[PDB]
Amino acid sequence: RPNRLIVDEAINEDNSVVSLSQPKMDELQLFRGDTVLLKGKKRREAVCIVLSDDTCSDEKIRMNRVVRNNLRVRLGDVISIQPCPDVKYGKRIHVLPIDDTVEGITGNLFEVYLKPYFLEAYRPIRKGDIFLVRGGMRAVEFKVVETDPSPYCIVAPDTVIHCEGEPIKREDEEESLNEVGYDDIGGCRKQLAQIKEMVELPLRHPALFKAIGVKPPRGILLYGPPGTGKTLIARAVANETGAFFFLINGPEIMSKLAGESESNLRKAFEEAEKNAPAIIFIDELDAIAPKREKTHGEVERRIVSQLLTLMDGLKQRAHVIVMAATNRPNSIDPALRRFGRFDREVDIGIPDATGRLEILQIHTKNMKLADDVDLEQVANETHGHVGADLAALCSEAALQAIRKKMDLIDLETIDAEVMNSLAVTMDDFRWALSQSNPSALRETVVEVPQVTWEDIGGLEDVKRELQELVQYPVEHPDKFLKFGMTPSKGVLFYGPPGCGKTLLAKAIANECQANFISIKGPELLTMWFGESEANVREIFDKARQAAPCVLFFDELDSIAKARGGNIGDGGGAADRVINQILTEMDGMSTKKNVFIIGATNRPDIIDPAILRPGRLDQLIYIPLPDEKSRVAILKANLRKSPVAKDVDLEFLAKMTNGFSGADLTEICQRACKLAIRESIESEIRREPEIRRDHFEEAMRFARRSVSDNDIRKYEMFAQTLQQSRGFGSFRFPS
Amino acid sequence: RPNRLIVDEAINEDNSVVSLSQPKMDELQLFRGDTVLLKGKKRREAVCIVLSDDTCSDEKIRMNRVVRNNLRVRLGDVISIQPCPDVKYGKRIHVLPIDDTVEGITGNLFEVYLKPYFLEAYRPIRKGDIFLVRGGMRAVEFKVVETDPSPYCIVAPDTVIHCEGEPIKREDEEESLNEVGYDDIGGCRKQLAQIKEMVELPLRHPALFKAIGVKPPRGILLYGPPGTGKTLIARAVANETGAFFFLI
Ligand SMILES: Nc1ncnc2c1ncn2[C@@H]1O[C@H](COP(=O)(O)OP(=O)(O)OP(=O)(O)O)[C@@H](O)[C@H]1O
Ligand SMILES: Nc1ncnc2c1ncn2[C@@H]1O[C@H](COP(=O)(O)OP(=O)(O)O)[C@@H](O)[C@H]1O
Ligand SMILES: Nc1ncnc2c1ncn2[C@@H]1O[C@H](COP(=O)(O)OP(=O)(O)O)[C@@H](O)[C@H]1O
Ligand SMILES: [K+]
Ligand SMILES: [K+]
Ligand SMILES: [Mg+2]
Ligand SMILES: [Mg+2]
Repeated sequence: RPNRLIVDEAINEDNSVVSLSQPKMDELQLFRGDTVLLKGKKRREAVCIVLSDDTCSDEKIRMNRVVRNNLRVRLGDVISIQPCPDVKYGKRIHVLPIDDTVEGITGNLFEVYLKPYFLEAYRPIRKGDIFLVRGGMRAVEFKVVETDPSPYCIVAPDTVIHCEGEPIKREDEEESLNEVGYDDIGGCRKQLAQIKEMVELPLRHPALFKAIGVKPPRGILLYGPPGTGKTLIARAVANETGAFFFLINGPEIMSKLAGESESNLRKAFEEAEKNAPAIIFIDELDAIAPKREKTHGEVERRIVSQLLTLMDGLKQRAHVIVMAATNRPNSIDPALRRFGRFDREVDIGIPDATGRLEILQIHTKNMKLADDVDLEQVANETHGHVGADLAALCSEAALQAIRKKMDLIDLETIDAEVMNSLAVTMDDFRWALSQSNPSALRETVVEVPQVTWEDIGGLEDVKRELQELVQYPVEHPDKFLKFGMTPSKGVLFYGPPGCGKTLLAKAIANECQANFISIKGPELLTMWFGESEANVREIFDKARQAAPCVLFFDELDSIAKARGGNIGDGGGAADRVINQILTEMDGMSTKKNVFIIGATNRPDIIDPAILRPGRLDQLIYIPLPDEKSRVAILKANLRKSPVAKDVDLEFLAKMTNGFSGADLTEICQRACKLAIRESIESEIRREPEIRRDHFEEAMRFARRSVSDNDIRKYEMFAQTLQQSRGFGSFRFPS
Repeated sequence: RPNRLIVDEAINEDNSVVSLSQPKMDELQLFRGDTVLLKGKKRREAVCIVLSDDTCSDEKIRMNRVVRNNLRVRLGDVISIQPCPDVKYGKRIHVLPIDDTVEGITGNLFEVYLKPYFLEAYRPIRKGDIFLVRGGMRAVEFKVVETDPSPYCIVAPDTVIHCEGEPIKREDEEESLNEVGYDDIGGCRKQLAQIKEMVELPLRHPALFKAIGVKPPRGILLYGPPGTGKTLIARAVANETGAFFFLI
């Protein structure tokens, strides 16, 4: 039906633009830039202009938070189209701010909020419409009080907008439009989508679970390092679904004697029961319910048991979802993670560069920036930053922007024009990057890598084999069932140092857009020296929760070398950490699409048990890079560096016969550093590109890292493992 | 504007010397050793001689703790210049110590505190000026009670300074001038500068964070081995910014 649509979140941040689809417009006969009168629930309605985009489905309309709240509806609700009958332009339109959103800032609101928002933008306005505008490092809401030319109008440049004063009191059943929402979360698409899925039916459709009886998820546990926005995500979900958000703070619960703690837990659960669909959020769950063995007080044990029995009592269809955030997935009572109490677990995790960019764009939307703030350069060099680190960085830059113009124009309830006249310059961000101190620097990176097959030259057979083991079971799961045969879940790269094993693993992960986890030799040696091989389990857990994933074990022979050679020190090839890796590999399913890649420069000293079937059964030799791979190395290292066009990198890759990838990396690490040095000397004497002479000067110090004997040994190993037997003449008779 | 400056900490420990910059003096037409009448907040004012130094910026004036407290202002505040119209020398100038800063030490204060401080040093004096002097392994404050030749004067060698007795009670809204400050901290430039940065906007500009909404630092943790003056540094920052220091 043309008068029945479903609400979705708007991609853009436009105040009064709704996105639809061309097939929907086909049955509506509407233009690209016309206006319609959308009628919402509770008799309310608004006027908005439509837009065309292909992201939404045929019968889905995208609306932003402010227009969605104007219609008194939420995501997924039913909204008609009802095109507006072309109401003429407005004349006076009186608008006033809301008292709560204007408190603290006073002055003339025309040149700062009203005029820039209404400049060169014909935005429809109704009597009951309230609109939010971002400026002066704030988000302020304005409500229209009256409109002389009919209740509907369209803002014209000559319209004399009036703002007398006396801000209106906040209404009864209208919520703040800038507190929390899905658009306040940065790049948590997978996790936020998971939470939306688990939470949609229990809360948006409560009577369904009083009439069907299927058990919905009752306990969701958000876990991840601190500062990743778990509380923010829970608040956003509760606000968007409209369910009553009850917040339980771990420290606040545990700061109240030995009485009121239990009373407060019980009262929170009863209040959530008495108040319709609700989300109970228990922030810092490990403060309330840690491992009951490590507790050394009776009241703590009673707190944990009371939480357990409250969670068990929330097995009925009371429409109360209990959410909990912890930084300790393994330091909360295991009895909480059982079925019926906290069944679902969501790992928030570190934001990637895209997520960091999204968070930075969210935190800087109200702030007036400059033109030089890239906001993507910082997002690429904020490694190890959780969203809280990024918020701290943004606030630090903004504060230093205020620390440069601090007492020039006095900020004595201060005027709006001076507030709007601020700017943050990119060098402030580059300053804060050196004063950042990321919290999650020492955290396992789980991200789809940016290495593609372009960054790798040659290795055509290796690329083919890798995509046979990874790309086929992922992108063609129809096979491996028709033929009834599981994909191999592991491969062992072997070859000389510096030949692209890491890049091959990253590129195969990126081709399937799979997560990539790298476990380097120092980490295996850390587990071996400290006898903390139990952490191997955790690594595989991270791989399983991040599926599809490539779990890469670089220099898998590190422990074997640390023990000596092939024998080692008296003992055999088995060690505790590689034994744990074997155990964890046997415990995977091949249906998780977790692929293990081990790399070793010394396949001779590797434990043979890891080469057995059901393990890294395929061995791939990664040889010394051929000339095409050398050209790729040179191009990849030289990209991001201004290099002269006359350099014959193809020629450069011809006498680098037995050179490894690290050899050419050092070749530019020297030529390009000579260029830097020449720049500095010429700048000293005076006060653009890596020339051919720089590359000749660097090649004058070119040495092969891997000797001929080592290459001979690698070739011998490859022969004895790949030359097979004399079965090349086999043929079925007739 | 010639009548709008920003306060900074004084490099030297001189009691009544303020440091400025030559470009600032260019628009003021003042000599190297002349006197000016600096007017502070809350209607208070004092008289002081200026000095030239290149460390401060063009529009920054350096003042020490005692003269800054005489103007009822703190670091970074707005102070005008208003050069003094060359008031003649004083005649009697009666000064008396404050009761709290003199308790425990008694006797004649002329040869120990007054005369050495006023010997070969023409220091301007106002009626409301209170000045601190270091001697006898102590730091003692003296407040002027009266001045016969106009409220402003300049101390002359032949001036008969009078100290009768009866020390004045400590006033209501005036703090002790020798408790804690930035000049009581030794060689913590980096750390003290960091703390000043994080603390300046939240405390000196409170209404800014009721009108902008950017999150300022709410928790600062000073850590280091014992005896490094963390409590001293915190007390100094609180005293200099004027915010209420609550000690737990
Ligand atoms: N085939 C290749 N394609 C792209 N880059 C390569 C290739 N071979 C080597 N390199 C270059 O080698 C450098 C790093 O080598 P890499 O980490 O892949 O080696 P490796 O085979 O894992 O050996 P090692 O264990 O000795 O570090 C990078 O500069 C990379 O560009
Ligand atoms: N994913 C995110 N997107 C946007 N902002 C974030 C994100 N994560 C953290 N922040 C910022 O960090 C601040 C604190 O995050 P917080 O909710 O305490 O983390 P957690 O929920 O993991 O304890 C929030 O005010 C928010 O502004
Ligand atoms: N950096 C410093 N500058 C000047 N005096 C100091 C300094 N550090 C310590 N002191 C002297 O040491 C005494 C005790 O220092 P204290 O404040 O207890 O150290 P902390 O603050 O680290 O506990 C103070 O009375 C002070 O006189
Ligand atoms: K929060
Ligand atoms: K102390
Ligand atoms: Mg939390
Ligand atoms: Mg490797």
